[PDB]
Amino acid sequence: FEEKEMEKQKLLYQQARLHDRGAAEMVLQTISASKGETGPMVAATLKLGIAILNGGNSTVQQKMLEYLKEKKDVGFFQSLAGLMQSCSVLDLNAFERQNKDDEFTCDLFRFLQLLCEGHNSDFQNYLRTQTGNNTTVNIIISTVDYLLRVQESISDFYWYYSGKDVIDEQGQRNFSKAIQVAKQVFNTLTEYIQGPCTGNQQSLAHSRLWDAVVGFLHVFAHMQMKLSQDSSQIELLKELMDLQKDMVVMLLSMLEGNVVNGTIGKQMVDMLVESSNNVEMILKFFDMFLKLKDLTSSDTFKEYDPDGKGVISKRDFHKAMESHKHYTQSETEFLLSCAETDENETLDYEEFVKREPAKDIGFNVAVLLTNLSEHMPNDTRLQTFLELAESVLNYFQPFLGRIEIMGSAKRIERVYFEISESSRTQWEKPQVKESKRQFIFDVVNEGGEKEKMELFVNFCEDTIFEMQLAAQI
Amino acid sequence: AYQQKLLNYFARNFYNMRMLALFVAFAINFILLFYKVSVHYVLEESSGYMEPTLRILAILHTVISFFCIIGYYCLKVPLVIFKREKEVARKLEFDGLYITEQPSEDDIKGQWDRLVINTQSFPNNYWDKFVKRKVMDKYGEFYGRDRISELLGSAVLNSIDVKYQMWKLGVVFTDNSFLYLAWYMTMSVLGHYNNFFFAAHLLDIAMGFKTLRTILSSVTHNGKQLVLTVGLLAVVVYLYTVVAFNFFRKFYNKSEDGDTPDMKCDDMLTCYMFHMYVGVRAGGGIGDEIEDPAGDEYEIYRIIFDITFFFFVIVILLAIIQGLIIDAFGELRDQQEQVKEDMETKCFICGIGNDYFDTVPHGFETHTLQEHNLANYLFFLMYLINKDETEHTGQESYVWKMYQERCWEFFPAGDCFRKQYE
Amino acid sequence: TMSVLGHYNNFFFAAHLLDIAMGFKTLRTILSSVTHNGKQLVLTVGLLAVVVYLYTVVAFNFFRKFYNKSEDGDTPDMKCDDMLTCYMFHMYVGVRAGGGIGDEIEDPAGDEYEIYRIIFDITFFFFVIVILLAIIQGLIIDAFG
Amino acid sequence: ELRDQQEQVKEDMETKCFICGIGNDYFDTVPHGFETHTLQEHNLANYL
Ligand SMILES: [Zn+2]
Ligand SMILES: [Zn+2]
Repeated sequence: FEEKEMEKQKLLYQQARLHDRGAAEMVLQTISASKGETGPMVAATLKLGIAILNGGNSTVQQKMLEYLKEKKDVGFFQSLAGLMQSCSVLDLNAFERQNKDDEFTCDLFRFLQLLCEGHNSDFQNYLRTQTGNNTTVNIIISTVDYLLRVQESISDFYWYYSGKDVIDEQGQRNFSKAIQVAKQVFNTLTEYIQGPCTGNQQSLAHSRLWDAVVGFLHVFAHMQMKLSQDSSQIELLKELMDLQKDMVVMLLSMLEGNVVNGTIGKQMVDMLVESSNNVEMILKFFDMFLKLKDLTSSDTFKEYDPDGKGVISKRDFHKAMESHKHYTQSETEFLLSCAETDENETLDYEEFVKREPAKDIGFNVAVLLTNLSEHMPNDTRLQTFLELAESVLNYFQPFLGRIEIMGSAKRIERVYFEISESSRTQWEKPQVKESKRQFIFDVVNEGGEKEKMELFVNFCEDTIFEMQLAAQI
Repeated sequence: AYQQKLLNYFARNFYNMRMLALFVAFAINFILLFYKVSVHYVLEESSGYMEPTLRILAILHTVISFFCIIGYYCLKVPLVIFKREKEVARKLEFDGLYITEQPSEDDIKGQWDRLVINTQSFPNNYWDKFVKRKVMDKYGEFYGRDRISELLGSAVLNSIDVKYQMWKLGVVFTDNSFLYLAWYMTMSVLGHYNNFFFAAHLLDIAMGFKTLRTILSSVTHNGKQLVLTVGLLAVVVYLYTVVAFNFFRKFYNKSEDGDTPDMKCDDMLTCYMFHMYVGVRAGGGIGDEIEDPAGDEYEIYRIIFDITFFFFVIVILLAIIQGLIIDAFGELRDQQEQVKEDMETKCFICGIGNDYFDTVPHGFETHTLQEHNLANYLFFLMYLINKDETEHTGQESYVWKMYQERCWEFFPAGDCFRKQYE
Repeated sequence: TMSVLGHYNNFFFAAHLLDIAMGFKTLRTILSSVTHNGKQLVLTVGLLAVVVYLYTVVAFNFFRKFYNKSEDGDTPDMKCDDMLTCYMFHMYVGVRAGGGIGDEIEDPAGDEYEIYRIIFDITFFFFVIVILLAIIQGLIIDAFG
Repeated sequence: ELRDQQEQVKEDMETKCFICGIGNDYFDTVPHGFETHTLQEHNLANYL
């Protein structure tokens, strides 16, 4: 921790070396002059502009906006628009030909991310409308249109491998390269909206994005079903899972500025019926993998293996797992087609549970679905769709935080977060329970109302430090 | 490496180690019950090996009490430090007490901290070593830059910060919880020396159980009132004893008939310490333990001396003093009682109450296990610290900005989610 | 079973009169008042056990001579120094005196331990008789109330 | 009784405002607010 902020200040010091000397503007000017250009010129600018920011340096984020408003340069945004019209798709046509370009584009939007991360709600609104200038250029609309043509291509790459299903290295290296396209650009569309300026939320609500996000689900379903099939396809799967993570990060962030039966919540329920089909996979696909960790180490696989090391045969798996009466036989085949079928028929519990990675994603999905319910209930469109995902939320109700805060909209909203297994477990037992009972009495006995919520964290910071102790013990 | 890792065993096992100390000493009660005289002596009926088990247990129990405190020294002690280094450092920022405010001669707990700030290590266990820099960058433009930087700043024998460690153990000593166990160790030490004082350990039954710490707390609850009250009884009794001295000295005869070397109570020290032994504690007063008045001019005057001593002293002043403990006990349990009510009546955070959430069946339990459920606000606040500020959500980053500011309006006042809506 | 033994021995036969307790509604309550707060009580009485044991040790070590049940010492002078007997002295005598130990013992009359006996005594009287009895007394009454 | 009459007074200064009588609760809506209503708004010495 303490090593990092001093390093963060080293970061910020090397950034300070620059932008105090007007380096901030040189980025902002060069791009503005390079109107439609995606020359190497522009590629060098952005990797500088990223390096100026890198971490949400607000001074720059201030100074970047200063040059835009003072010298009202409508050309800048006009230039950025033309970028995104160009940047890249993946491709499919030349991929046929390469059987016998993104680095600019990734870092384009990482630049744009860092323009906003730190939640500059002034700047995030500035990218909407560009108030002082003459012609408005909505970046946020256009980055959706970039993500839209991202989507269709990501879609198009699946269908080429919808049949072969042992995806080439040229397929992997081309597509994992495309994974980092979208993963980054979703993160913009977080950090455009993540600062909950609802102007930016409504602007994007009526935009096409939903049709992308629908279609990514069509990707993410049908990929994962066949990315599972190999022990070589996992590396791209780890990326595609990780994109699926950051994709749902996005519309969680879209849902945070929500009244209970709010329209932005309506849209999110609207898509889940239009794309009900494919989610049926990924909900089961998690139940394929969440029930898995809860059985293969439960009671009669750690006692049923004669080894103790973690080695069990295929037939030993299929006769025991199917007898547990959790899921059906077509998925036992699916998992055994997924597993390894290793050395003859055997399989390790390690690597087979390593494809545990899905619990990160499906948390957020379960968060999503819970937040849709707890914001927008009493819609059987959702209820039926939710009750299928029951098995998922059953895994995460231990692990999902749920609080209330009054998060600046003067209504109290509800916030979800990740409860760790280590921190949950440490909380209950040792002395912390003896420390809380000690706390709860001290509050009600002598607490003023200002002092009560102030004494709260005064416990909690200790109680952070409790588990920092009691777990290292 | 064997020292640290074994020390990790003690902190895990402290509460069983401390409960076992009560289990052991309870047998030391059972065995000290078997003494007699001859010079001191131990009779062992029904067994011959039980006195060497006292030789076992005395060594056993003491060094257990040594292994508990050295397990306690890393169990809660650093948290105590954590609390104390927290207390200072927020007040260095927000108050600037050693910059500006200079705390009073009372609360040496404040003034104990003057030493530690010059040390290099100062916020060891606070996870925030940047505080010492941040105070320089807040106040050093105003008052002194390198004046405040002057204020702030084999291999084992020269590695440690001495000025820190002197401060630290000072704060360790001022802990009630440590110093109890410290005082518990010293009673164990003297048991290895003399086995008599060894069973005074049984007052772990007081601070052990929660209902018996309260009763001795009930003694010092209202203690500020008590001592002034007992002082009253001191005085009142001294007033009677002077009247007795001047008017009624003859009535005091401890002896038989006067034909014996007639012991009488007229010296003022002895006469005053008569009534605190006799007159306070008689329960019937002086007029139980004295010559009944039988035919004097001062016969009547003795009675009027007496009943007055009995209504004022025995009936009023004892029983008040008696009461003022009981009343404190009655208060104190009632303060315990209300807390248990308060957790069930109102929500701890949003404060609303039981009634609003009984509209939904089984609803107040949901408001206590889903909506607010205290540990989550703990865990959320971990979650803020566990992630980076880049990755924070707009809700989170708000809160984090609330938090670093310490402005606290993020909690639900009363307008929790159910109340906010329909 | 109490009725059975009355056909055997007519003495235990009238222990049936504790039907007056559970019979009437206001007298079941009073014995309920005993065990209402019983979980608290036993821990409290245990306190009094301990405190009294603390005084009895001090008495054992510092003040053994003061105990003489007998007449003058010329009789076969019965004294209380054995620890079993000395501890069961104060629960019989020191708890139940209502005036404390210092009612039923040699009044201190000229020792080095004269003063020290008194300070032993009043402390025994505020802590034990005044506080710890009456609390225990109270804790039933409070339960009854 | 008498201590309870002493007790209630100490409560009454902290519960309600001495002059305007309203109470603690209305001024806890603003943080640190009852102390402001006792040190700025009414603050007995001023009416003196
Ligand atoms: Zn609440
Ligand atoms: Zn007023």
